[PDB]
Formats: sequence, C-alpha cells, structure tokens
Amino acid sequence: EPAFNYAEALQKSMFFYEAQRSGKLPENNRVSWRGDSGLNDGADVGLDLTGGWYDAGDHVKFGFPMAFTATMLAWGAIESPEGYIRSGQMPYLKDNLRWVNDYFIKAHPSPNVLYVQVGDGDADHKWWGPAEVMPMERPSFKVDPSCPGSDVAAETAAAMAASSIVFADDDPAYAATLVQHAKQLYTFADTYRGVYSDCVPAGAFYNSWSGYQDELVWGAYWLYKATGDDSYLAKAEYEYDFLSTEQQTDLRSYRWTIAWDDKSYGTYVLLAKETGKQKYIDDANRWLDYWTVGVNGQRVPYSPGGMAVLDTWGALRYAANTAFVALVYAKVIDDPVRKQRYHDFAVRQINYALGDNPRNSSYVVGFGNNPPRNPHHRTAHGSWTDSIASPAENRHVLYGALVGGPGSPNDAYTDDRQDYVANEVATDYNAGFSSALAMLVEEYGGTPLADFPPTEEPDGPEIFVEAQINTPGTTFTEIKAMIRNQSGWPARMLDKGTFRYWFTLDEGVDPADITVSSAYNQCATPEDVHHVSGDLYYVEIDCTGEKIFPGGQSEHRREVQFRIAGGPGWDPSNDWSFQGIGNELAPAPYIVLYDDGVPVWGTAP
Ligand SMILES: [Ca+2]
Ligand SMILES: [Ca+2]
Repeated sequence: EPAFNYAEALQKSMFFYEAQRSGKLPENNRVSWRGDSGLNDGADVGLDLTGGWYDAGDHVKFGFPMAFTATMLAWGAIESPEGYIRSGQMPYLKDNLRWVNDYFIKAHPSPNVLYVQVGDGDADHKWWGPAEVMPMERPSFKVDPSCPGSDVAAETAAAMAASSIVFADDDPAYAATLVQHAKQLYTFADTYRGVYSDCVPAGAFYNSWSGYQDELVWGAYWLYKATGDDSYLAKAEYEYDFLSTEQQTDLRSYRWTIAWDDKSYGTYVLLAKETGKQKYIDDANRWLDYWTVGVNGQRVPYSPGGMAVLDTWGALRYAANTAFVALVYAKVIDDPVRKQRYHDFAVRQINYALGDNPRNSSYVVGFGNNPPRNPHHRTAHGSWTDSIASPAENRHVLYGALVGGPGSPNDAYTDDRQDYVANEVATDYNAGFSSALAMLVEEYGGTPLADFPPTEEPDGPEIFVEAQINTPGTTFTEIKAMIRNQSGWPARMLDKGTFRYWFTLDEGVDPADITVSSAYNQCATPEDVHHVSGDLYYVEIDCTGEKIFPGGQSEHRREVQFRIAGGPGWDPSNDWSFQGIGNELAPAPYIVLYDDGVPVWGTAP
C-alpha cells in the first residue's frame, strides 16, 4: 500500500501555500498565526497590489518564481485531478490558484504593463520578524515596452493560461478572464523582447540565467491548451528550434532540470506528449536518462542513500521537479523499460524526501518521522527581537514545507534555521513536489487527516505588563513597569496602549497631595490620579502613539518607571495593583493594559 501517506503530505503542502499569503486574509483563514500584512502594497504607484505569495522565508513578492509556481501547480492538477479529488484537496488547490491569479490580474493594469516585484530584496532581508508588522517601505517594480521582460511576462501568461483550464468547468467566466490576460501578456512578451532582470532589481535573487527563449515555447504551449488555437502550437514548435544547445554539440540541454528559470525540459516532454514527434522524444529521453542511467558515461550525482543531487541549492526541489515530469512522461512513452525506469526513479526521489533515506527522517516540515522543526522562515519563527537566533525553536509549525535538504551527495543534514541552504523553504520548492504527490495519490492512494490543521495555542501571554519595585519606600511606591508585545498568533501592532494601576486611598492621605513622577519613562507621565468610587483611585500611563511591536529589541517594549508619592500615611498593602509585585521583573496580573480602551491584559478591581 502507500509506503508513505501521499494524501496527508499533499494536504499539508496546500496549507503551506496558504501560510505564504500576503494581503488581507479571508474569514475562512486556516492559518491562525497569520494575519493581514502588506496592506499598503502598490501604494507607491497608486495601485492595489495587495495579495499574492511571499516567495520564501522572506516577504518579497518575486513575480518570476511566483508565476512558475502557479504554472507547475496547475499542471499537476491537469495531469491528476483524481489525485487532488481523492486526497480531498481539490478545493484547496483551487483556492490557492485563485489567490495567486487574483494578484496577477491586479498586477496587470493594462495589456503591456506587468508589476513583477513588490518589496526590495536588501531592505527586506535586513529585518528578521513576522510579516504582519513589517516596518520598512515596500517599492513596486514593473516591466513595460520601455523596459520589457519576455521571460516573466510569458511565464505569467502560462500561469494564467494553465490555471484557466483548472477553472474552466467551475467558473467559466473567471477562466475566460484569465485566458484574455494570458493572451495580452504573451503578445507583450513576444513583441517587446528582453530579460526582466535587466529592468528590475531581482538579479541577486532570481536572475534570468537561461533567458527568455524557453518561456516563449512554454507560454505558447500553455496558451494552445487553454485556447485550442492551433497558431499557438505552431508558435511553440517554431520557437523550439532556438532552445539552448549544450557546450560543443547540437544536443539541446539535458544536464540540468526544470525550475523557475529554465523550462526547456518541460517543453521536451509536453511537446512529445502532444505531437508524438521523435524530435521531442529524443530530447526528453536524453535528459531523463542523464538523471537515471546516464548518457555517454555522465550521470547526475547520486548520494549513497539514493538521492539525486543536482546542486547545493534546493537539491530536493530539483529532484522533486524531475520526479514530477518523469511521472508525466512515463505515461506517454511506449518503451516498457523506459516507462519503468522513469516511473521508479520518480517514486524513489519523492519517497526519499518523505523519509526513505539513511536518516529515516522526513524533509517535509510537520510530516512523517523526525521532520525539520526550524525552517528558515521569518513568520514561522516568530522572533520579537529582530534575531534569527531567538527564540531557539520556531514558534509555529509551517506544515507542508519541503526544505532544501542535503546539498551534497552524502545524505548529511542538520536542522538549523541559520543554514539557508539545508533549511531554506520557498513557493517553488513545493510546486513540482505537490504535483508529484497528486500523481502518487491517484496511483497509490492514502487518506488525509480528518482534523487538520491543529489549532496552536500561544507559548505564553502575547501582550502583557511586567513590573517590580524600583526603589523601596514608605511614603511612596516606585514601580518599574515594562510593556511587552511578543505576539505571534498572529503578530500584531500595539500603538494605542495605556495601562492603569489602582490603589486604595489611605487614612490621612489627601488625594490632592498625591504626585506621580518619573526619572525615566518612555510614555507620558501623568499629573493627576483618577477617582473611581469610595477610596479606589487609579493612575493611568498613556503610551498611545508608541509603536510597540515584535520587531526588535527596542520595538517590542516600553519601559515606564513611575513613583506615586502620597506622603506619611501611604500604605501599599491595600492597593489592588500592588498585589504580587516583588523585586524581580515578572508579569503583573493586576495592572491592566488597554488597546484603544479595550482590556488586553490583567484583571481590574
Ligand atoms: Ca528562462
Ligand atoms: Ca493604599
């Protein structure tokens, strides 16, 4: 039966994409530790560019890999709708695709204008904290006739074209809108030629190494499938002859694999599947042979554990991408030997990622045996001090994320959040992987978990007040209060906070004689005290205007030292807020914190 529960893995992969969402989240949000974020995206250009997915463990919205991710997910859903239907994940796949496509629509204000990036890679990567409280500015970047991007435009066109097929039967109106956008985007890409990275500051992250030739063949094919317009298939087969050859021969590239950059490999198979021409079959075969048996003595590096290691970065992502295409190809080819070779290779690579390896551990967060616990992801970590080192363990479980894994062919791996190689996570990492899982569910089955996602509970008070006696006295009480915002369910801002300290007026003390002073207060220092009833009074500290958020050592807290002097007769033992306050800084349950007038911590008299 299933060696691993492929349905559960796919179920968790869909949750991962939901955790990567940007913009205003829906009522039905399943990720309780995620809230609204990136709400002012596009503001700098007068457009609403909210929505879409955060690329990896950061908060930049990189259009090139985001679009590729969409095309791959749609492809898997087209190949194996049954896998998604049986795992009960089809509605989640559609919800994820609609989320990203709704953004592509927003990002395409007019036929030849495509916004391909929101956020600056360097400014974004300098800060380590939750998406909900990002403090930096997020610029919008685009490509147009003046500075084109055939690669990213053609990819987005393919993503929308491929997605339309998925929605065709459900929402024919939406499917039509997607196809219309895809057509315009492809014309733009075909007419105004250029590499997008020459126009937007994405070179250091997602540089178009292969160029755009591969995206022109890839986009044309998908448009053919979405429209049925023969001209597109003609266009694909024409552009195909200009694909990159390798080193010294006329053999088309067969030593790498399909990913966000080079789609050559996918077209080999897609066209072979579509036309049946020996031309495509020869290329597809050479490539898949290099990954399995080798061609001319050369073969992709293999670990003793049986993992295909193509490169240091996203090793598992690469193996997973190849595994998916191998499964698609294995169905079209007639040769029984090649069919078995490719199919078995695919299953072996996915199984390795799910736990069938020398470490006996899953490489999918929150899944299987001994999974990674500390993926390199800002929001999942939940740091409130702008530090990748604290807290030690991630505060949230990023269910479903496939990590980079072993970067070398030695099966070695250490679950370290600071290791951006082994523990990196990203939308494209789960694309081919998910599609492969859909195929495997259809073939081997598996059952999804009835109660998923689990509801996480906070690791402590999120927003609270700590206090301690600063200086002992008899005619006064001097408190050292600390307001803390270490929220993570979800991380939130506290910019309208005030707190009250209640006390009981004592015999012989005139309230007109009570003074509240401070030698250090990050908030306001009040002149009066407030009378409730009888001899119950309170001092109110006003911190409104102060942005207290989990985004740094100074940002997450406000220190407030305050002395309430009442003169002889002052007696704190009958003061409500005084209960439990000692000489060590600790949570003060009787000091109440208000967020715009609404109690958030402590209990009042
Ligand atoms: Ca390319
Ligand atoms: Ca008193």
